[PDB]
Amino acid sequence: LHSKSSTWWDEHLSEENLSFVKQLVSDENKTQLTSKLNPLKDEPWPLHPWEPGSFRVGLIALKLGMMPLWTKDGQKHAVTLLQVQDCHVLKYTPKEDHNGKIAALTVGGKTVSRFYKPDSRLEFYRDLGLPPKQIHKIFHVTDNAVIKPGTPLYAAHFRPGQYVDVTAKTIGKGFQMGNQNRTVYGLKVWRVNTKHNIIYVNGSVPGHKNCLVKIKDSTLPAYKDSCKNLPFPTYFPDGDEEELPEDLFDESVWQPSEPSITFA
Amino acid sequence: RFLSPEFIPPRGRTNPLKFKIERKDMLDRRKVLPIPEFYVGSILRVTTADPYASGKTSQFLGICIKRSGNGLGATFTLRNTIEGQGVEICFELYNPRIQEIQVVKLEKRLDDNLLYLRDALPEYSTFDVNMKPVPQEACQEVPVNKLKVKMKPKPWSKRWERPNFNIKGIRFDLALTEEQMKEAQKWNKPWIEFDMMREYDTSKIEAALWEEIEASK
Amino acid sequence: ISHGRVYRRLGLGPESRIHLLRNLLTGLVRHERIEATWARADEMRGYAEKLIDYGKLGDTNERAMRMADFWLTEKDLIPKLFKVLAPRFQGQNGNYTRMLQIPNRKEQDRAKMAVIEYKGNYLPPLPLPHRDSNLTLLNQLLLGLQQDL
Amino acid sequence: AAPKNRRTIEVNRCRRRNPQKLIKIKNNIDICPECGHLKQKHVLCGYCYEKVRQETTKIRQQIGAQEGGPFRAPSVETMVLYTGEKPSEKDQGKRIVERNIKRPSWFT
Amino acid sequence: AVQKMTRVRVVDNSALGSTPYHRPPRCIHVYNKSGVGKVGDQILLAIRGQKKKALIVGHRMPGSRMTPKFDSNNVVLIEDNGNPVGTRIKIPIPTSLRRREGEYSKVLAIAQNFV
Ligand SMILES: [Zn+2]
Repeated sequence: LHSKSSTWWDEHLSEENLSFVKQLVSDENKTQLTSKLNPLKDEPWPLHPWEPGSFRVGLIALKLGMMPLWTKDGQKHAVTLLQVQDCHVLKYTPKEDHNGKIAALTVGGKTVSRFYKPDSRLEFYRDLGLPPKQIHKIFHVTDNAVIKPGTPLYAAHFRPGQYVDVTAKTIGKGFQMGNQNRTVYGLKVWRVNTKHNIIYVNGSVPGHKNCLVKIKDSTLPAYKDSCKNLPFPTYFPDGDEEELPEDLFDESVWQPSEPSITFA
Repeated sequence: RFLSPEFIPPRGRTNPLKFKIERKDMLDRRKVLPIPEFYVGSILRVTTADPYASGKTSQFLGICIKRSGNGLGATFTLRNTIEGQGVEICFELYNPRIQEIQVVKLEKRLDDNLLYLRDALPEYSTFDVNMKPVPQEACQEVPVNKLKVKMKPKPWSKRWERPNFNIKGIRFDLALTEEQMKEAQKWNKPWIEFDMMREYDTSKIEAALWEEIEASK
Repeated sequence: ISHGRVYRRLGLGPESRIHLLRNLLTGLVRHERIEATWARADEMRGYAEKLIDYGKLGDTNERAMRMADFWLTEKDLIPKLFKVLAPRFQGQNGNYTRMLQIPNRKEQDRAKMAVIEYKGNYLPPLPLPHRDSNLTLLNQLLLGLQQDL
Repeated sequence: AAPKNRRTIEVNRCRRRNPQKLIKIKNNIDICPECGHLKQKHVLCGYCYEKVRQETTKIRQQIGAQEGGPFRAPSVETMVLYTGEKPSEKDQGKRIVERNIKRPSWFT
Repeated sequence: AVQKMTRVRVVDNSALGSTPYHRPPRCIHVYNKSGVGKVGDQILLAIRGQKKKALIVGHRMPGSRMTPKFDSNNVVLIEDNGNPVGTRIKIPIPTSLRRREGEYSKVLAIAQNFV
């Protein structure tokens, strides 16, 4: 019959070729990621100084889980684990073309397979030179803080002691609900792991484990200007001005292997 | 080879990396504070820093009745009767405010949980806080106490007679007739002993953990 | 509402499910190839794989003997498991059972049908699907890419 | 509560002829190379399976006669042999089923 | 968790509490914004046909980690003027009452045994 038929990527792939295809995809993903490792060496856009009222870009992270944390005062605080995976700038929107108030930047993370994705999504990512990402989110960023597309973003952008805001889809409870975006405000950051790009955030985060979340600077009036003492555009490992410790701790946080706390 | 319960991770979708990082921190803390091997039914004395007091430590002695938690958040509970009042205190193994842990008497009890001791006679739960440590053999199995405790009147916190509890240290015969046991046995659910859906295999995980713990040492 | 569920509800109760699963397991061992509903076949596939492990554990194991007796109503099968099934699968580390989809029954209920069998059996081979050959044009084009690489 | 008025055929016709209520076409139809008959991509062939299932009964029927009684499952491995095939040394110590028909081409 | 009802033991030497009575003293409210009464929460205890304020020092509800779980509900009577009705306390009293928000110095001074 001269009619449409259902097809999948594995329909016409032989076992020997199928194994080769799997290896090739890993190689292609690795090559694309390595090419984008150095943003500063890729004709970076001009760097501007920080001034009051500037807004930095946010990151997308995966909800690893929760664990207990102890402070030097002996208090126990439960903390949630967020992992930033393959965070890259994808599309910059001019201030006029998106919103006169502020410009916006699109950031995607958590690379996904190319087998079951639309050609249009692949075509856009092919131009950007990066593998497709699970989720696209838009961040409001001031003109001075704009970053060229394709710049890798790392968990080191945020620092211990900084309050942050996380928004994620709430768990769906079925017909009775849920599956709606919600935001939690005023969550402090206790520690960041550079090697695994893991950020420790105070409190609970809406959504199920292994769920992507959006991380951005706290918008509360008290923390109006916290980026002055932080990497203003972002943290660039490419510069490598001073290699950061693998694990970053807050002053109040009691590090493991420290002497037992005595309430003297 | 005694693998402490907390090191064994629980089944789930959580990333194994968290356990690896947690174990590394746990092992580092173990160097700072030595965690002796103990089992439910062992009498322990634990030294902890007092927040209310200034520069004064606290030591509480009691029989270990329950072990719960995993990873750095693992906790253990030891029970004792002080001034005629039964008291149970839960101690977190890796809390920085626990100065020292002493196993006064290393031993095991018939059951892995001793919550039924609340329903037992006070003498089975009474222990001298100042009792000195008893001799123990490192290269041996911990002594297993096979004494069967006597229960108080029938109203109890839990229906220990039910087969699900499967308590082997209770003198049910003295307080319960065989007919009453049969009524409790009505909840036998015999297929549960043969059910493979409630079984979790950690043999490979337990073996792998042993080398990792020793390597850090 | 079936989020996070790891057990199917079959029969008239949990005991019936075990008995129904017990009957299915006993029949499968006797014949080594049984056709049943896909939902039930999927549930029982895990049980069959674990049973082979019990046979591998050894005849002298008291738990295996108790497990074998309970699951296998017909006692003639107990020697077979330790002396037929277990020896056969010694080389294999798993995947003892093969489950495939069968056309739905034309019995006015249109139940989803599947066949579960023990691998390595003496029964005639099932009509398994065969992957496309490398001689195909697309595969040959990929072969040229492989040679270049 | 009963209907306040008769429902018009035009209103009824639209409800039953709405695309949601119409029968949808299927694009997963496939051909069986073995029998040359139709099949679904996720469904096996039936014309050849008819031979396999019936052959199993014939093999099973031979097995049933040989056993001759219930609860006679052997503790030793079993093998099936067709006319023109002779047992080998490896076949020793295994239940042997003899089939009058020659070895089927599909069966190996 | 001293909720409504919750038969309690009067740990005091007060005449009403000390004297045995056929009806147990009962607690059907709490002097707190919430209805649940825990250690350090004031209450009013009906003793010997009279109503006297009492301070909770122990409860049988499971507690937080690093704390001792009591097996009996113990209370201490407090006068209207704020001084304890009884001049001595027999059962061990947790020392957390000192740091707890409120006026607990008078009661703690009257507490012989601390755990
Ligand atoms: Zn065919």
